[PDB]
Amino acid sequence: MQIFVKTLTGKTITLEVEPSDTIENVKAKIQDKEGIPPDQQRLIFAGKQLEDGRTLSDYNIQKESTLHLVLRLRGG
Amino acid sequence: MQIFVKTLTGKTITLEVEPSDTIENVKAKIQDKEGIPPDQQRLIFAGKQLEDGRTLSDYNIQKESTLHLVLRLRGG
Repeated sequence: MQIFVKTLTGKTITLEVEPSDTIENVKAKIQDKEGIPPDQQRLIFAGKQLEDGRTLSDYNIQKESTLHLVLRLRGG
Repeated sequence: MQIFVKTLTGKTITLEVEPSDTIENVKAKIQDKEGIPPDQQRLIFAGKQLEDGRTLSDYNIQKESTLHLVLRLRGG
């Protein structure tokens, strides 16, 4: 299925995912598509910071849901 | 698995480790990779000075955890 990911510049990308994808899977797909290291990605859905071991379905992410991607440097 | 090690200059390295590695193993790997004598290394995780005979798992060090490396000369 397709989901959308929205950045702070307004840009929106489409990703191919399954409900069983974990957040780490999604970050890996953003790496593949956009070249962003997973450690520089912060994903948000429904006002929650998304955790690497939980699935899209755990957060109620569905076909055509929109996540937010914020880039950060590693805190250290 | 991979862990990160952060220095006081801000530099971060990646190391290949196992949960069963001891701290002495980790210092040996920093020697191999970066040429720092073990006696010049101080490792910190979770606000604890790490001791050469304990394992990564003993300190709750996990995949993608970040340790801190401080260089010191030998006290004597």
